[PDB]
Amino acid sequence: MIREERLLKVLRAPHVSEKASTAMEKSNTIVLKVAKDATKAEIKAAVQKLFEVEVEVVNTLVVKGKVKRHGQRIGRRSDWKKAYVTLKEGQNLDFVGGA
Amino acid sequence: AAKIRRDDEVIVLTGKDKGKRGKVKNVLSSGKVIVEGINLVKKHQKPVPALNQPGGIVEKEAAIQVSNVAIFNAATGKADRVGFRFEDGKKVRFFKSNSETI
Amino acid sequence: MKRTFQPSVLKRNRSHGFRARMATKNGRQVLARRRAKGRARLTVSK
Amino acid sequence: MKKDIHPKYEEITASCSCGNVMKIRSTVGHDLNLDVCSKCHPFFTGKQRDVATGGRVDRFNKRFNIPGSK
RNA sequence: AAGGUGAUAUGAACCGUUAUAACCGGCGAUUUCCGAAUGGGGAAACCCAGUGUGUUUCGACACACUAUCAUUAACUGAAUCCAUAGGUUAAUGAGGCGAACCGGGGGAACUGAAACAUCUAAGUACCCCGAGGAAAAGAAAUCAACCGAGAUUCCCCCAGUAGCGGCGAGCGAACGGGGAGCAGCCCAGAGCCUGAAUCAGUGUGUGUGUUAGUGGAAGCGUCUGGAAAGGCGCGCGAUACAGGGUGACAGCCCCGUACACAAAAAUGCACAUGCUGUGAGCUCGAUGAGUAGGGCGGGACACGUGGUAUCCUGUCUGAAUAUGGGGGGACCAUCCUCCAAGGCUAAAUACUCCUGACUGACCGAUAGUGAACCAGUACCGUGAGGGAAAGGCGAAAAGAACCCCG
RNA sequence: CGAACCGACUAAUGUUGAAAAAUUAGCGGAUGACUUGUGGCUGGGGGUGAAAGGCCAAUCAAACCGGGAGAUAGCUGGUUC
RNA sequence: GGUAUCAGAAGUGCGAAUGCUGACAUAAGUAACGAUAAAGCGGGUGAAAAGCCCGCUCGCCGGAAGACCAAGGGUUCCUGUCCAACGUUAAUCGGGGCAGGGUGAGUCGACCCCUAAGGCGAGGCCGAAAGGCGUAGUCGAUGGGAAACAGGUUAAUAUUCC
RNA sequence: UCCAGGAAAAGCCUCUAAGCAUCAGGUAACAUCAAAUCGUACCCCAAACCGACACAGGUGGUCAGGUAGAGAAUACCAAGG
Repeated sequence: MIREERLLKVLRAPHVSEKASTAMEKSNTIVLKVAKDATKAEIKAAVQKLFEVEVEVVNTLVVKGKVKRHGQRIGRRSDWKKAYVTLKEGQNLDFVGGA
Repeated sequence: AAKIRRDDEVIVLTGKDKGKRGKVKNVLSSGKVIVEGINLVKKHQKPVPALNQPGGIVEKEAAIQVSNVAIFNAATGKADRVGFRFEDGKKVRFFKSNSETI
Repeated sequence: MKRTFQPSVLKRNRSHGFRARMATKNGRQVLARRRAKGRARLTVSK
Repeated sequence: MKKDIHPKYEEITASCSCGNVMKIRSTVGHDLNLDVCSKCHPFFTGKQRDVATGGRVDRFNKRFNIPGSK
């Protein structure tokens, strides 16, 4: 494929947030703590080879940490990158381990 | 530096208990010598806010400097400040100034 | 009334501070005397 | 500034008056150009006096065999 | 080398005990984005392209190269035959940081003179350029005084003398003497001989340092006390009783300690070497012209034009050329001494961002660094910039289970 | 003529304020040499100025920051058993 | 931990300098609690309610004291919690503390094409050095270039999700 | 209608140059693939911004209901706060 890129680890970690399970109509989607820079296309393909599910579309964004914490008074942000990404209907979680 | 490894049966020196047995210990390179003959009855709170709020008022350690009765074979102390030779490849521990390696 | 300030990032570079410092003998001098002399965490641009 | 063949000057000095002025003096020599080389033909050097008179006892060639070589 | 997974906190999950677990030292591999930042741009850590690539489910991913100058090389190439200007490519190289000492270009004022212009402060502050480990200077157109010394540099004297100076304030030598250090050589050119000494960059080796380390002595008893290193009795080591640490002060408990060993590798300096370039040596030659002087204007010489030698010069002139030319404090004669217009050079001398060891009739938290502590932090400012407060339970966390008021 | 908007003639209050120049009631201009957002350009003996030495970051008969610097102070204060 | 003695060397002796740093007084439990758009009551919760939640009244603003966005801010948003310090009082409450959660785009915006003022600027012209100016050219919006609406939905997103 | 006589460049349309020369390209229809990456929370005439403050001050643009009224005055009200 044109797997030549970084399809290796563009995706990682779920989210099990409040949005989880609440965000399931015609198509369960997802979250994934996707790497800060995985783009949409790469994400679409990430779930292709792995998870073996059919992705319709991707979205993603950023969300930023922020907090003071220090030996006295400094502390800083953290940064992330959410990613909904939709799948389909005719294919459920199937043989897998939810969590 | 300390060389005194585990199971190394030493004796209490310097003070407090003193003249006590104790062996093994749990000293470590730049670490601590639990031994067996150093420990007064202490206490634990209920740190774990959980069902198992325990305690631990029994047993514990009493660091104390590595400066304890050197290993000792016959009487007491008997400094191990000597170095064997042509044995092992890593080390070559010797022993008290009485005999040779032990 | 108008208290002499009024912020505007864009208006904080060539016009003042920021990275523009790297465009003049003195400008670049500032960085040395600033950072080096008395290590500054500095921050200039945000 | 130039007088290429020879060094130049532009060194400062104080121009005293009747006793003293702690002022400053400087910029000297001059310029000119368009010097016909017996070879092909003139590149215009901006020499000056002491530079112009130098191209005489000398050459025009050796007087240039330096602004090239070195 | 028996432990070990950096710290504020364990804990979890673990790696190790024989010899590839840690940990220390050497050489490497990797090393995102920004930053000389260099493919172009840009409010720094972001944005956009060209041209090549591999794997390719064969759109792509990322990767890699592409800044600008300078030297050379080749190819292209205008007005104009030529030729240049210009253009392209390629290999080298530079570029930026950097504490001080050092050379150099530019250069104050407060201040003092009990005012202030000369004069001083001071060629200091500062700003700019450059290079080294030191730099710079350096083998007499030096000085001396009719005797002679013999490159530069740094130290003590000569001397606060001579002299300069609104002869004010103040500035302030040298000859000569005692020392540290101590070497002189190249081109200005041909021939003979002919790769010879001398250096420079490099691969190598040896010495001796730097980067991990190894061995390293000799104490029991009893007393007081929570605790013994302390009291008292006796005993032993000492090329080691520096020091630190250990539950009160220890040579003999631990780290060390004198002393004695040690390096795959990597490098500093030395010597030695090979390679490359250099070019020795003999003969006979050559001997630094817009220069020396000088007129005008200035600056430098302790010397403020003074009678002012000498040095550098902006500006304008301009010679002899070794039976010739400079100097010897206006200047002339005589005598003496030395050859300027070309260049290189170790050492003694200077400085401290940093390195390891060590020392102190140096401080001990209002001291000593601004900072003994997550300090150039918090703060404050548009900014440059300014710039804190803040140490100590105990030997041991044994940091107070549990109970009671709330 | 008169709202917005721009400006500040008068009085009271405030004067350790709500406020390091304002609040309240009046007041002047309000298609113009008008008014305002954004960004840019002029730098200190220098800028800008329908001119008051006005303005140049609560600073202006010569800005702020760092330096020469411990300027100088025939003056004032203080000077320990 | 200290140090007769005799000797040695001083950051050698404070009450003042509108001295410097810190701590604590005084006035004094005094003034003041920030627009004169005043609030009453019944429940709830709670150790406690004038102030918080629920409800009915009442009053205030409405070219706004409403709604949206830019600038600037940089989690202040929503949920749960806790009330030391911070709120000029109390506080069970908050823009406070500690946790979590929360901003989903081919059509909106920035990137991105384009250029303004102006900036930078190969080579180049100047200038003791630093550096000034500027040709090609390259940046620079506050201006010109292409395309979406209406319902619905979340505790909090929305011409982004359906 | 007037005098003070009112950006620029690109996209866009079009015309040709060199070049192409049964080709490529151009226009239209539809089929399909692509449209990346950042921002998006909340305050925003204010308790989240500039004023040291939960400060009677400052801050650009947009929207613009009923009765009355010349009206974005003013008074009482909607939605809302």
